[PDB]
Amino acid sequence: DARRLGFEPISTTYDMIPLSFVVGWFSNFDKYVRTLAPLIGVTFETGSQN
Amino acid sequence: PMLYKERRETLKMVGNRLGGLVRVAHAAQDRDLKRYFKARRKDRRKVAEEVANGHLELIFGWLPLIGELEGAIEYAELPDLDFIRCHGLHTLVLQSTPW
Amino acid sequence: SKTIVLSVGEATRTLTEIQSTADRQIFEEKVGPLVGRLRLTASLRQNGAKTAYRVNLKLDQADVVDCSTSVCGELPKVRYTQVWSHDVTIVANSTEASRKSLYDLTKSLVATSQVEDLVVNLVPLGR
Amino acid sequence: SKTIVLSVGEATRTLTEIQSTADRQIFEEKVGPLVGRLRLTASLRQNGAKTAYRVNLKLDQADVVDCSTSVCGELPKVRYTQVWSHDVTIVANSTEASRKSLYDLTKSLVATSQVEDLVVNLVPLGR
Amino acid sequence: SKTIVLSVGEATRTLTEIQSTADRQIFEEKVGPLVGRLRLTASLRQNGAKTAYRVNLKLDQADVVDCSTSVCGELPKVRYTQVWSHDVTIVANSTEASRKSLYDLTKSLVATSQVEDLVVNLVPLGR
Amino acid sequence: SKTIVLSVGEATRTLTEIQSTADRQIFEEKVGPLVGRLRLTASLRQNGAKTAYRVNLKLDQADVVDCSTSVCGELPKVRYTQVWSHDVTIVANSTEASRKSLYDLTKSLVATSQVEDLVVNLVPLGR
Amino acid sequence: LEEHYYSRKTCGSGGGLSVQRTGYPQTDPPVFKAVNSFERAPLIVGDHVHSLPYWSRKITLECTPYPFTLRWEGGVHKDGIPDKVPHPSCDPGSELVSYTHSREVDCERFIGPVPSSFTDPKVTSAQWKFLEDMADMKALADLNKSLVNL
Amino acid sequence: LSTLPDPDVRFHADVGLFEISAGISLLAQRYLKPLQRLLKRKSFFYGRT
Amino acid sequence: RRTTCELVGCTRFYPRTVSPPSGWFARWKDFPDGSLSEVSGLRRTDIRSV
RNA sequence: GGGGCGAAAUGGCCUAGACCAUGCCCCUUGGCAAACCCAUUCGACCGGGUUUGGGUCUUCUGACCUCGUAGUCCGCGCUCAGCGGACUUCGACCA
Repeated sequence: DARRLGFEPISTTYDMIPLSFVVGWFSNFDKYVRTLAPLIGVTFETGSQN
Repeated sequence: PMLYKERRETLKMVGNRLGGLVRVAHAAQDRDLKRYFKARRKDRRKVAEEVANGHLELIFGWLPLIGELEGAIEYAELPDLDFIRCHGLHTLVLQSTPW
Repeated sequence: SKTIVLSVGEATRTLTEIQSTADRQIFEEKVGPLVGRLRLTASLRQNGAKTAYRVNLKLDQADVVDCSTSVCGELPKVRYTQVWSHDVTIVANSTEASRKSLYDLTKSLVATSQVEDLVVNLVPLGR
Repeated sequence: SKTIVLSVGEATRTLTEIQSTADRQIFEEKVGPLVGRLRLTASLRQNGAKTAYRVNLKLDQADVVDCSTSVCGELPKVRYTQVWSHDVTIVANSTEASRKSLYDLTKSLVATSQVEDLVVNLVPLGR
Repeated sequence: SKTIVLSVGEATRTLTEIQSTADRQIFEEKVGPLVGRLRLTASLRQNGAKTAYRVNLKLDQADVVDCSTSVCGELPKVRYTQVWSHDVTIVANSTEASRKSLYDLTKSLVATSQVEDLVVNLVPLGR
Repeated sequence: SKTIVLSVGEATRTLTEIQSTADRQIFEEKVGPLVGRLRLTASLRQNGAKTAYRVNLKLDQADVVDCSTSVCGELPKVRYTQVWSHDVTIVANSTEASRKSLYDLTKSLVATSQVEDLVVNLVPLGR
Repeated sequence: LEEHYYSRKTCGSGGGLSVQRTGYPQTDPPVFKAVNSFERAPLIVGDHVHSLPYWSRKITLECTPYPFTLRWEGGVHKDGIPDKVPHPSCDPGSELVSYTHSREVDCERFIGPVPSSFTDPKVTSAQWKFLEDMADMKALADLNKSLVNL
Repeated sequence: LSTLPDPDVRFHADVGLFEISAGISLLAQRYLKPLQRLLKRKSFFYGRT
Repeated sequence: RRTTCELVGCTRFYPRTVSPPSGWFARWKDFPDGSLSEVSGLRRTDIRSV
């Protein structure tokens, strides 16, 4: 996923609960591992026969 | 799987630091608050701000480490690798004669 | 590989096999940008105790947008995503004539003008 | 896909690869009804600490019956099932001549008339 | 190795690379006596956190004297030493036109007659 | 690179430059096995306050042994190591004729039969 | 270091037992790197009640010593011999080697390296400002409390 | 040899990536759930002060 | 002013599953089981102003 | 049990300072992935036990498969296999 911890510094008033971002980082990191998925690829380069 | 060892390491084995953030939070910024619940209304006019200013400063101090961790996250998705090789041979006896 | 030619009326689109596997066949259309294009997922399996079968066919196509023509910096970004899956549960010991009649009925219902209106004008099917 | 031609004496049967996978190769015979036909399962693996290998070969064939020729209504139903599995435990660092001799001995024991009698007349092998 | 030809007006001098190294390039002029001749030190590096760069160019030339033409016995002895170092601090993300204009301005200031008078007659630059 | 041809009498050996550096030049002979062969280390520097110079020349050659011809398993293993270093301390302001005479005397002392006997029979030089 | 007993029972020609004790020095990694230092700016003025701007940095590391010993034994296998204790008793015809060992450990050496987080932390300007303001507020409040007994 | 025909490469996939999941899940049950439980009550506010 | 940094740890022993022989026999006798040692430490950096 | 702390929540002391009370921070380690065995509707049913799990040659030193980790020159060419390849090191049931 292209989210992985929103980051983005921001500050407001009367709507910012101090400990609201703490759980957010961990939740985003947890949801990021579930989306991870490898994707290997191979192609022929060169060869020869003797 | 041995080709992803270092990547998994730098992905999560170092990410435990992020988990260490919530530890200090749960330990101090919500457990030590047992004093606010016992004070009379005459002290809530001050304790609320006393706690809010202390938590906002901690969040601000947290912010840069989150940036470093995010920068480290991008280091794991760099398409870099090498090449694998193999070889195969076979023989077939043709003829033979004594001497 | 495997090429599929689709006629839209005035042009011909070509889909190429990408991920050749038994339990999951992934066809991808090759026109220009590979990301956010036409993809098709096909799957075939069994069920229960070797009674019938199960066929799944999904077709996805996500639109893309770009601002490099006017704005001086914007990578091609996907917008919405459309999912159109299917489900075929046909038993082996059936009837060829019945299967052909069912396929003809499905083709007629697809080619009819009622489903087109239901798709475009979002009007419930009932003419 | 992958085709295998088997000669029975007067006709030739064709088996087609259906489930192409490394740890499990499933070949199916294509003649008529796909359900209740000839199937072959092949598997190859290692063992212990990179010492030897393990090869498994199973061949199944279930007979079918049908009553639509006389009775009004009866779908093709399977009757019995036969299972003939194998087990090959040959180490890598062996001998080509010894392996060839073992294969020739196995072929001779298969083509001999004693195993045929043991299979047909159910008489214990001992001639 | 690496040769550099310098035109003084009527003769051509040749400087040869002697100490080929990345962080320190030492060019020496080959005419006669190697000790007390023309030497050039070049260095290239970075700075801070990958921001700009740093280039250093020094040119030294020590005069020599000898008395073997008249006096019985005197080895070639160096007299004075001249040091002319440089310092180039140009950032990477700059402008090619601006760099070319700066180089042209530096070349004009070097080729002007004011710096020559400042060097020779030791008169402060101000014409 | 840089090739050096040495004539032993009936065959010609070729040494190739490997580690091209100013303060350390490493030449290695290319014949067969690169490990345990002929190597030459050359170094040139100054001394004190730009008075004289210092040249160092070392020549090493370690013999190798192998048992794969008879014994069924032994990698090429080095035996002994020989070190023959040099030290040249010649001032710049000297004399070309004196240097040529010294080089001729050194060449004569090397080509004489006394040093050969001292090397072979280990007899002290004194004929 | 380790001390072992090689009690081997002889064949039927006697059936005794030879202890044969031998010592074996053993290697181990280096001991924990203890640390203990102290520093302070040069004395400016003798007066300490008022004192002058100074600094002090102390670093200490230590691991409590604790030795312990392990041991184990074992012997060869025979055909249905019911006496395979540390020293086999009976003797059918062949010999039994057996063995008993006991090695000691210095726990001060089997400890990984000190983590890199053991460094001085960084404090920003707003941190110091807020910590100073709250401390001054608490001091002024404590002062106000004292003036209640006028 | 050039232009090799279509290859038949087989990759098992399913690398040891599920291991790191057991760490975040285990640690999440020790400090995150208690934190969410405590924050559910008396969620403090903030003002211009 | 002042800045501190603590550190604490423990130690335990856990023998392998068993000491398998080739064709012999072996057993385990007496292991620590309980706690072993401990590690501590504390840094400090204080600067005083009038 | 073994430790830590006076920090951090407050109370004695409370220019300052260093100690105290409740009081708060950790360990009770953990995981193997495979193959086989029971009584029976005389296997469907969960649960248990045994053999293996980087591996051999003299797994004594030391090497022969494999990789992992680093440092060093590196080819811009010589070799039948060719190739991109060289030398030195530490580790190798898993967190």
